[PDB]
Amino acid sequence: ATNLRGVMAALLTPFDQQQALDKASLRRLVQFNIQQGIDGLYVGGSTGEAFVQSLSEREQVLEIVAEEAKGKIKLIAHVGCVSTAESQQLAASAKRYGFDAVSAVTPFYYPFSFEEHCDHYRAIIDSADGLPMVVYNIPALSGVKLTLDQINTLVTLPGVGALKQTSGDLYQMEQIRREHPDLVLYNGYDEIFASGLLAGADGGIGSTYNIMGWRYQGIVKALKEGDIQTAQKLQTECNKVIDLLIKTGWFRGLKTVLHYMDVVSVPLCRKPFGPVDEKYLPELKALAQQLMQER
Amino acid sequence: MATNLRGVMAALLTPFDQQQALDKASLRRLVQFNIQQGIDGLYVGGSTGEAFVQSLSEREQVLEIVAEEAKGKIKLIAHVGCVSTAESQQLAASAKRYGFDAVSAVTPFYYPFSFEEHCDHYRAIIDSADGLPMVVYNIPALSGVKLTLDQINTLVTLPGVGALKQTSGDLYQMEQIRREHPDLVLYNGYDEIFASGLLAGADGGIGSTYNIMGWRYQGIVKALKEGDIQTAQKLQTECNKVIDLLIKTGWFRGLKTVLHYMDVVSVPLCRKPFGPVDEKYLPELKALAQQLMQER
Amino acid sequence: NLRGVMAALLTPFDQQQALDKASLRRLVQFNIQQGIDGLYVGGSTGEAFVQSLSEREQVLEIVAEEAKGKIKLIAHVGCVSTAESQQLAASAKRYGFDAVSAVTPFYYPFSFEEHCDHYRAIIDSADGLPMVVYNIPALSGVKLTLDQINTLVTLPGVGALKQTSGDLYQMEQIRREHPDLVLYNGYDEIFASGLLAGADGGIGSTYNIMGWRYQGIVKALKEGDIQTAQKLQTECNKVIDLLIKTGWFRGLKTVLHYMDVVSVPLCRKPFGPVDEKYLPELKALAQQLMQER
Amino acid sequence: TNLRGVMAALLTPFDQQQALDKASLRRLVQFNIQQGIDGLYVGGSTGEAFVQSLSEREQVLEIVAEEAKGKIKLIAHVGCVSTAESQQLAASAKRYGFDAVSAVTPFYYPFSFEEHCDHYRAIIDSADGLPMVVYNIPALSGVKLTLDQINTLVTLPGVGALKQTSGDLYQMEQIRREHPDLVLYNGYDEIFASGLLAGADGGIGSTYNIMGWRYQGIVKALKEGDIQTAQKLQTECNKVIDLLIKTGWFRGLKTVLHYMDVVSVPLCRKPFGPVDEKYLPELKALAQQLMQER
Repeated sequence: ATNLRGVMAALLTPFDQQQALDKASLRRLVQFNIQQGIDGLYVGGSTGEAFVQSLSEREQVLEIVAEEAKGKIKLIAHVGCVSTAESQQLAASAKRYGFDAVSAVTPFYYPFSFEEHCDHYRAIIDSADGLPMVVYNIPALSGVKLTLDQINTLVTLPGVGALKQTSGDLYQMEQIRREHPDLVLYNGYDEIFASGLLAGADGGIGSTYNIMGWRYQGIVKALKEGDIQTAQKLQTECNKVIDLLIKTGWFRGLKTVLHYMDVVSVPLCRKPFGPVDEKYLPELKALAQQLMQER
Repeated sequence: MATNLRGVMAALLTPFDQQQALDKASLRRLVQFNIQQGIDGLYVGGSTGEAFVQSLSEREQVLEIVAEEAKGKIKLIAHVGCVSTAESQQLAASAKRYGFDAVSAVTPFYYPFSFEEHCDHYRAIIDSADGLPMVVYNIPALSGVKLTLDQINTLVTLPGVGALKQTSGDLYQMEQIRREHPDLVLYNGYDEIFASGLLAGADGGIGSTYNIMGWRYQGIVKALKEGDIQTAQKLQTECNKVIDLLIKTGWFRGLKTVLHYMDVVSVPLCRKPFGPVDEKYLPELKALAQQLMQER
Repeated sequence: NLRGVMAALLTPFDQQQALDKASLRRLVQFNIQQGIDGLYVGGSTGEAFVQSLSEREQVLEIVAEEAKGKIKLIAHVGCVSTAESQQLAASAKRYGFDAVSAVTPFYYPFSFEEHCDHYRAIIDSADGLPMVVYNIPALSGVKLTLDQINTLVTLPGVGALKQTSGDLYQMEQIRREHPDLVLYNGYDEIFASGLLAGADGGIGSTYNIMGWRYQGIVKALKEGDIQTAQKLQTECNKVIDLLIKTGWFRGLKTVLHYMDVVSVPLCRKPFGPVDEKYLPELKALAQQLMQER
Repeated sequence: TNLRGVMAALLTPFDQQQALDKASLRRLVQFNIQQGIDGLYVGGSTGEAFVQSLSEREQVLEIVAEEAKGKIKLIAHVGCVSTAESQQLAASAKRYGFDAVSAVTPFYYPFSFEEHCDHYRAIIDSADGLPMVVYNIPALSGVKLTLDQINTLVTLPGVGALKQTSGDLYQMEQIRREHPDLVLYNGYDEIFASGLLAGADGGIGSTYNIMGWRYQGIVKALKEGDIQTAQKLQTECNKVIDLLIKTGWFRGLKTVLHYMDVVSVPLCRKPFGPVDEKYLPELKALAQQLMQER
């Protein structure tokens, strides 16, 4: 494709017993996603446990993923940090590795004015040296609450080519689409994907795509063909899985599923994240069984 | 068709005269106007009818008149909720006396009540509804009451509860609710996400904007049913352009002003502390009324 | 002078949820005898929002008959509706109250301008009685800024502010901006800290059963006796800890019942009854308080 | 001795190149000591730790120890979102001879209370004996703890204090009540006096860097039952805080320290922007006021 629209998986970062990067597992996961027919990969975001990794660690993941999939699927590098300098450094690396775009979550923890938020994005676009920027809006985790006018301004900053809208507000989703007819708009909450597209999103970036991305591709197609029932059924099945992931723990639940699919060696997350309660293993293992059979 | 509450129903506004008193003629005109645009039914005495700046007798008067005007023609849901359980019980008995098809009550507000107290409140009202199904009313934005999914499941399964008015933009919960209750009558409460709400699981809706463009929402239901996503989306977008304006002008007064220009409501005022519409917005409101009448 | 320690009055009901006049009169006399500076009537504590307008007027009238000319009387005439609030303000004037008060209109969103016109209209109907601006975001849902609060307390006819907020930075900012303002601390559980921050008095639910403790804190801080001020606040907080567990208004009514002041300790539905498991503690608290004073 | 007292949350001075300005850092430390401060809280929010690398944080910790170890108490905030990164800093703090360590509840990602407790246990382990100062700050962390959870944290093996950055003075009293011997630091400077009255027996604050003596005075005044004096000092502190909120908190403090000839270049790291020039007159005059008053 010659654009950034599509269904992109937010890549997980496989670790070993020592909580260190499991390269072999990382490669298998990238290849697994490609096999599922995913349009691209969102790397180094929240889902990649980037915020509990160092700059060089995130950089190492970007390089491996590029090697594995550059030129086969689109690659978006989340380079955001609270620090502008650190974010710029990762932006330069992503450019160097040949990614198709960069992305950054609104800097968090410290309260920054909207003007400071804009300058932060501008500085990163600068270090991105040509790669388009995907503004990343996720108030739930960032705590940064933006008005519609602020979102419009951000999406219109020179160099911005897309918005990752991780919000359950579908009134605002529709308002954004109405204001920007050509904007690449990613639905950020998997559990409302179907309704998100109907409201105006023309794609999505999600962590659960890793184990059932074909289902989301299926909803996009179903909607395009006017098959509401199929779209709803697919969304219902995705939410049944989401209910479980919320019970078991999101990232660790996903890594465990990927473990039973023979993709990830050690399904651990980094501390403070704890391990999956062994009582959930049966359901998680059984889920992997279904997903593989469903393929 | 005889008793099912599924459908698209307008949350009725309450027209007042220049003295802030009930304008009976306009109330009757508004009921017929809604009936003429093919609305499935009316939700009476809710937040939209300004029930919370009305006395019990005033709410009963509206209930009775609406009943005389539309009983038998369309479905009628009486919102009898008050903070007080006893007052709610009184309105409930009157709703049954006037011949309404169902009753509804907002989660009692202001004072913090435990979940068990909310359940007993609903049970008491259901008792006084003597047969009329109860429509649970979830609206955290205004009530300040945030229910968990489990609590919502407990409420909708209480004996005598036949529907839920989900006034929430959380479409994940909407789907979870539909998944847990495959037969439940589930009303989308936020007009601005109607199309998406139906897709998530809602099987109908109740809203303030239905008063001036209810046929658009019916069109959306029709479009989705026929797999015409483009039409559904186009209709939702037009509804949202209107909603964009109402939010700027004031919701209830903006709607009344439009109805006024559509020759339905004589005086478009809401009761104080609600102020009047800022004159700078009249041109858009008049243009909208003109646009809607040509469309209808 | 409206400065002082005033009890937010509870409204006693009978077994059938109707007003219990005899207990209402008893409660008013009980407060007077324990030396309260005045009473705040018809507020949240009085269960005003589960009462009709005539019921609220009935309570105001009886209280005036019992306390007028003996202690200060503030009538909370607030309703969502301005017109209803105006009716109560005019009745308060007729009964001879010293002042009126109104919570910021709730449930429906209102612009700040609309809130100001709401207060103006009530002040007018109050026919001369000073207005006590009532700020309680936790329950009302209306969160005002310092600037807005400044505008409200400077409206003509406004004579005090009931600051029911735990933000003591803002309490200090209000005192700094208004040196002569009658500023009532609204959260009993931080009374001592509220005074240090700037409040020059208070209005509270718990004053009905231990008002002398708060009078004791005003006295202790005035004499520079921080040690005593803290002990008293701490004891007040051991009580508040319990009330939060039992249910606030019904817990206070149960205590007053065991003190033979209130005949029936019930609040109106949807408020439920007190869980029998808390009765031993409530009975023990009543005995302790009666022996203390 | 113990950890009770008035501890200034140390700012991190940078040069024109956004890099650590050791000269100004050392000067700020000594400046604080001369004010009569009881200790320093190093590497916290106020020190822009979350826009510094681990190595940069360690460097800061080491220089301060060299300047103050054995002169005043030293607490090292070593908290990061990552447990392992927090432990690295804890081990370093032990190495440089700090009196205690501290960690803000890990943020951004939603962690269960159990994971939070285990997070503190791990850091405490790596602290190798140094007491832990639990850090409660919902406003910035987004983590909301109940009183029961707070009681559990302060009773964890190895915890010796609680940094209470909350305006809830009812909860402050409840904490003191439940833990009569607990070191309790008031976290919001603008309510310092009231926090002490509610139960706090000291505090940690950013504004202490430019007027720590006023806070010590409040302690003295309350201790001597002088209410009006405590109030006037708090009012003076809040007039300052009102201005800092307008100019930007950290940069406003650095700017004041600049006119006091302590910090060479008063800039914070990006995304933080510079101070609006229209405020310089007020900030400069405030510096003068404080210098004379001192």
